Amino acid sequence: RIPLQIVRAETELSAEEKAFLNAVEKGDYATVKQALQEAEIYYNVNINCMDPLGRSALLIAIENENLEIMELLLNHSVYVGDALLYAIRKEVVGAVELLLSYTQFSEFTPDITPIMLAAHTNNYEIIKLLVQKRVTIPRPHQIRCNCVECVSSSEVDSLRHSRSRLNIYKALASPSLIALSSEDPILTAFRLGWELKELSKVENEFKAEYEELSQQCKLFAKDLLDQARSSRELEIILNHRDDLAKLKVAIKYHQKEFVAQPNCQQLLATLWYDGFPGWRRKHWVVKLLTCMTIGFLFPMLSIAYLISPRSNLGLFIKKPFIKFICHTASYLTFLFMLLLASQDLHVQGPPPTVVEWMILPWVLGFIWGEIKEMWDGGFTEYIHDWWNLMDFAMNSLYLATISLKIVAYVKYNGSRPREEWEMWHPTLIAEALFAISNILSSLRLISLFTANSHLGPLQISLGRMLLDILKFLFIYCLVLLAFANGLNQLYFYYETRAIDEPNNCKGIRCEKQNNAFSTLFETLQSLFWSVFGLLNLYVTNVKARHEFTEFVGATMFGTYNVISLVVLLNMLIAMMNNSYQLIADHADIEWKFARTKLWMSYFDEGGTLPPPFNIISLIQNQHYQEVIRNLVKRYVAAMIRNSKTTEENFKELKQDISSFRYEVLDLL
Amino acid sequence: SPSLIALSSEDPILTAFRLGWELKELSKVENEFKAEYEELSQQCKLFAKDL
Amino acid sequence: RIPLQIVRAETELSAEEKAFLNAVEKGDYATVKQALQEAEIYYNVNINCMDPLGRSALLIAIENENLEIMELLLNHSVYVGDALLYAIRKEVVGAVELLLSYTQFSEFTPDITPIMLAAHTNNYEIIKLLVQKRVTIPRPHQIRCNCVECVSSSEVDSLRHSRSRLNIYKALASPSLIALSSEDPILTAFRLGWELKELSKVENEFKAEYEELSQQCKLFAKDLLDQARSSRELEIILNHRDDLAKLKVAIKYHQKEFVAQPNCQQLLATLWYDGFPGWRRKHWVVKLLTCMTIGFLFPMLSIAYLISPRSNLGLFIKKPFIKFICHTASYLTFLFMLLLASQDLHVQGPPPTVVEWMILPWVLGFIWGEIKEMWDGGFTEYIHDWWNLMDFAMNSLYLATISLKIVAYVKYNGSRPREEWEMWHPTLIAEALFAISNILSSLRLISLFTANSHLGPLQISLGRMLLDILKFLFIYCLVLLAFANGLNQLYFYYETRAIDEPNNCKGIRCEKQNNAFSTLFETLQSLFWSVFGLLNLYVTNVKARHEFTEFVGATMFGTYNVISLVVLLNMLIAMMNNSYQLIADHADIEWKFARTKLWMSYFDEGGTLPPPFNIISLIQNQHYQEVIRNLVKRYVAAMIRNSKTTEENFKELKQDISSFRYEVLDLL
Ligand SMILES: CC(C)CCC[C@@H](C)[C@H]1CC[C@H]2[C@@H]3CC=C4C[C@@H](OC(=O)CCC(=O)O)CC[C@]4(C)[C@H]3CC[C@]12C
Ligand SMILES: CC(C)CCC[C@@H](C)[C@H]1CC[C@H]2[C@@H]3CC=C4C[C@@H](OC(=O)CCC(=O)O)CC[C@]4(C)[C@H]3CC[C@]12C
Ligand SMILES: Cn1c(=O)n(CCCO)c(=O)c2c1nc(Oc1cccc(Cl)c1)n2Cc1ccc(Cl)cc1
Ligand SMILES: Cn1c(=O)n(CCCO)c(=O)c2c1nc(Oc1cccc(Cl)c1)n2Cc1ccc(Cl)cc1
Ligand SMILES: [Ca+2]
Ligand SMILES: [Ca+2]
Ligand SMILES: [Zn+2]
Ligand SMILES: [Zn+2]
Repeated sequence: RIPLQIVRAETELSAEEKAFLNAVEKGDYATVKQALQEAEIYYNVNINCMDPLGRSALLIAIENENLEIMELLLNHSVYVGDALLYAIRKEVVGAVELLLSYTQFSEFTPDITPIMLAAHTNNYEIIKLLVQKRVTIPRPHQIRCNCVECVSSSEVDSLRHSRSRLNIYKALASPSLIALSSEDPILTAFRLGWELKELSKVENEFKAEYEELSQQCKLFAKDLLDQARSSRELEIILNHRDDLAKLKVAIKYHQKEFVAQPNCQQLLATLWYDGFPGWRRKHWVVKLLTCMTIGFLFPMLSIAYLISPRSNLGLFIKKPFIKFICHTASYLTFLFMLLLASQDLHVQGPPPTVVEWMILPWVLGFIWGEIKEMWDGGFTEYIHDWWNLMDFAMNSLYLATISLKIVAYVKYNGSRPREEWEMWHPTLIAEALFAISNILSSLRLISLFTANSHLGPLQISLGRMLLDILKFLFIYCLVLLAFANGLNQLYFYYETRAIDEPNNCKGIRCEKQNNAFSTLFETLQSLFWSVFGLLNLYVTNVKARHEFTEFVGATMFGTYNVISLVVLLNMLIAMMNNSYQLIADHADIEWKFARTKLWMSYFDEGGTLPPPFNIISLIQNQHYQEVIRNLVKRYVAAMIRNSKTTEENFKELKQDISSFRYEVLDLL
Repeated sequence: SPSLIALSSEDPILTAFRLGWELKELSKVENEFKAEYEELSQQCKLFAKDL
Repeated sequence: RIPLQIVRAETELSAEEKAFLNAVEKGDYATVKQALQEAEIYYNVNINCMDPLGRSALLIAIENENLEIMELLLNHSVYVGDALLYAIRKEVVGAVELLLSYTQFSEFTPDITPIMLAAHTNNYEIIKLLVQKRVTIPRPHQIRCNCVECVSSSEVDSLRHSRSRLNIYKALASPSLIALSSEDPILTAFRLGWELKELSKVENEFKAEYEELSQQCKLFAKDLLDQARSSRELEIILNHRDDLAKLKVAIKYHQKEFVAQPNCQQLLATLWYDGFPGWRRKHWVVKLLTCMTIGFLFPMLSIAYLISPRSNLGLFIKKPFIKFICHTASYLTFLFMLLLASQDLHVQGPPPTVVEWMILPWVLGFIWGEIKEMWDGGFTEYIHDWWNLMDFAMNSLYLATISLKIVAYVKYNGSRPREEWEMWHPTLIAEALFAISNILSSLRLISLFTANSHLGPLQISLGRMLLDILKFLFIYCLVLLAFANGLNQLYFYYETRAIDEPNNCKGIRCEKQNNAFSTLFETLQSLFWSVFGLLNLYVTNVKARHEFTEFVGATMFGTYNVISLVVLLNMLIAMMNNSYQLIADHADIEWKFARTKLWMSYFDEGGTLPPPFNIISLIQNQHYQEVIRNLVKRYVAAMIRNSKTTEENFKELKQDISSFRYEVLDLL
């Protein structure tokens, strides 16, 4: 048997103290009033007594939404400490106003204040009631603040400090508290969400709560935008300056839902097709023919802009869709010339051919455009693209190609056959660099999948799965290096000279593979190519009759195969499946954000000419304020409607019925 | 509206068919509001199936 | 503009007919009574008038659970047609009893009867009330009935006949209607679920409804078993004869949930470990050592059973777990001898060796056991196993091996080297058949994964994914045959003799592959081996300088590769993923059903000795009835509790409040 008793005992209620609490719970006004009047004379009942759940009479009255009994208790001067917090959490309008007009256990932490709790509940009525007075919320310090107060509070009590900061940010991120008491709710939501995301990054713990607060602020901004009812209002909102200034601010703060708003996208599309008014309703063949015709005429449009920008053709290229088509056509012609560039080879450092002479201005235009973007946009914007890295690599490789071509031209004159050229001859290195540059240039077309409806979200999904690929890369590389070390340690004794080989060819790229694991570099390459099955098995064989050594090397190779293919590759497939399922829900919003960035990149005057042709306030604030007031009214009404459209509800219904019953019985 | 088609419509089935077809075409044409037109068309199709 | 009007018009209510209906809806008893009394004198209000929704006054009263107004309307002799059906569907006790004691539009089909609708609602109170009278439900005919009435009804109105049959089976499959008015609820549920599954198979349409009705019956049987509270009751239930007779009947009807009942499994486990009382609580090492010791002593136990079955060792093998261990050990020794059988080869038809002489009695025992199982169990039970197919194949291959060995022994005496033997020499065919038999025998161990907790559900999952594999097999084979036909048609002109080959070797199994597509059989094999990458590319090359033909053949081969690998194999992976996710929820129940079948296979006296040693009522009904009565009471109480633990509820609350309000106002 296990005896069961009360380990942590408390003070039990008296027989009367229990009858009085039961009367309060049942809502019988007459008996509660009689008990209150009798307590003043006889002092037999403690009006502040708790219950087995810790609730006093006032807390019971508040929880039952019994305003009459509550007010009766207040008129008898019962203990009221922290009752306002319970009234605010209960989200009952009557309790606050009643209570507003006037160390025990508490369900609320000491740092909770009435306005902070009201902001936590996100109840517009109670928040407005509290803001009607003079209430304040403490300002949180910097995310990486190092003042004496912050470090002192962190060292004295880290839990209390973290809880207080989280409560403050929960209060500030309240959509209702931003709807009121905020000059610019949209900008406030943007910057508050950004700061909450930064806190989520910094705070390893409480990361989920800061993430959800930031997401809540983002959704509040998106809903405020949703309340717009006319194009005039939407233009006023997006063009406000603290064109499309506020849209640019939203893009800066990574407000993807706000940018992907259907009305925002519709306005951006009307700006995107400046020239064509009816591009929305056209057939596939008509659109394709128009795109082909505009692309084939890109040199004409560029020349017209160069000569006279003010004409039917001079300013026709400044239109965003037309400019995009011209740049894409220019890049396509550049790639076509790159393909044609491989259609006498014994000359050491030959002069550039006609195709190379045509290619050169495109490379110069690419470099000039990159440096112009760096000079104009800035440094942080240039490095935030993450596509400028490939552009920088292409430009550097092209510059190295040109330098090596010049070196080979001015250092060699004779025509020696390539068979006897040096391994590190300048022409060979230049050609290798040019080939790598061609690969990168042709691969640069991936960034244009954003402009397409069918290819955009797919590109987003593949880009976000590249992160899982990168994560798997580390473990694969560790395994690869481990087995490379083992195989090299085992096999480096039997290294053979190239002369001994049947065709004077040494390594794994010969017709008969040999010396697969003789050196660490060759071992790494061999383990790489065994992933694709191009490494033959006999490479695990040695000329000496060391069958144990051969078997051990073969077993190492087989274990590497088993891991890298059976275990690691299937785990990679599983990770990709999970990540793609996770990111399939938000593909459209991310794609629309990326496409908005692409479209806005073509809104600027600078960079109008594609290569190689590039080398040749009070009233506005008042309008914004009135639009914001209308949006806030509409948002508040809509959210109240949505919330209107628990066991405590049934408890309140029972309380109302019982109070009515007791009143009727007393009257009769 | 399924109720507004149940009333004030000579042939509710044909009305639902053609209205759903037109809503699908609008969903194609209207790049934005695509989900709403898709759900309206699906609602008309379900109304025909329930009839 | 689109004019909107009422296409299908109706008869509008009068001003009074609307006020009277509104009074009925609000529950005002006094005004309804006054209107009813005034209608008898003035005949100004039609008491049977409908509303815009088609409901009459009685239907409104029933829908609001207003028994007083309902009874008032009944006392005034209002139209009552089909009101009982609405009362039953509403699941209100008062309406039925009231109505029970006493071609317009209807929400119920003409074939619906009060008892049928009550059974559809599965409401025990109303079903019991209706069964208290003399009510009947029509008997559905055979699933494949061909009588004149069935075909006449099907031809006259297929929709009506199908609807009537489905309604009847919905009525009969009611758990409450089976709890009452059924001699044996468990057997009734088993056979009714089986018949519903058969109907689901036969009825291509309405398949989902019959499937869910069958599943509902299965769950009802499982819940009835769940209500058992002691081992005596469970034994009485499982041992009832219309041992473990009812358990066998459940297994016959594929009642997987009933068999996988935790109490059923616990009883089956206590039977399974007859010898060991405390096998449940033992360490892994102890269990493994005990299993090894029992397995290594299987010949001793078999001999002891053969000599004296009545001894500490004679009857120790009749225990189910011990018998299973002995049979498994016997099969393992047989496989060990098969492995040893490959440790002078020029003799044509040699006498069997010592290992073959030891193998022979095991084969004879296998054949004798198979034919004994066929003779005892029957034919349908033998073919329902689906594992007896592999056993039959093994036995046939072994018999063919023995026949060919005898033929080669009695037809050849000389010792000729194998190099110059005939292609179809009897010894070679016998050896090939024996090797195939060895493969099948070793693969037969898959069926023992059922006995294991970790390997059982995995085997179930793999077996159920074999169905998706089989489905994909048809499309793969169609593609394979198509491309084989194309490649053979293209390449059969350049067929070359084996002499012309460098090593006199023709086909794809040579060191230098040749004639890959010369014949249809070889083309099929080549397309098979290209799936695994073992077909080299140069097989698409011909000696003649027909570069167009070579390119076309290479393109056909490449398209076959693309389909079969990129498209078909990934689609197979996707199908397997979906099927495995689908069947992962029910893996445990299916595994427990399979393991119960395996355990019960070792409960019988027959087949006790493994190879090769096999070749050397009223009171029971009363107890079952009382147990079933207790189970039905408990099940009814539990299901009512579960159901107790809609907008119509709020409508009823409003109706009650309004009726109380009107009564109080009238009284005051
Ligand atoms: C696919 C293989 C054969 C290589 C093809 C090389 C190029 C000819 C292809 C590859 C990617 C294609 C581009 C992919 C993305 C688009 C988006 C597309 O924009 C639209 O979808 C119309 C709606 C809009 O963008 O406003 C314009 C065509 C373009 C630039 C394509 C032009 C032709 C490209 C450059
Ligand atoms: C795995 C490779 C090395 C081939 C092994 C051949 C056999 C030695 C293995 C393969 C499958 C094994 C069997 C798989 C299933 C079981 C279930 C197992 O039963 C239990 O799990 C204990 C609980 C119970 O069954 O009552 C008894 C061992 C046995 C027969 C195993 C015995 C050893 C087997 C036959
Ligand atoms: C990692 N690996 C490997 O490198 N080689 C190459 C060796 C050089 O030829 C294997 O051949 C191999 C293998 N794994 C295997 O199958 C298992 C699966 C589970 C456990 C164990 Cl121990 C083995 N094999 C097959 C094999 C089974 C039994 C025997 Cl006796 C000998 C070979
Ligand atoms: C089905 N198939 C195939 O059988 N062979 C073997 C031919 C015999 O050597 C291919 O080489 C092949 C291929 N598919 C491909 O890539 C696409 C992808 C989409 C559309 C098209 Cl048209 C081609 N290639 C590569 C290739 C691309 C362009 C050119 Cl010009 C020539 C070869
Ligand atoms: Ca750039
Ligand atoms: Ca069998
Ligand atoms: Zn600070
Ligand atoms: Zn019939």
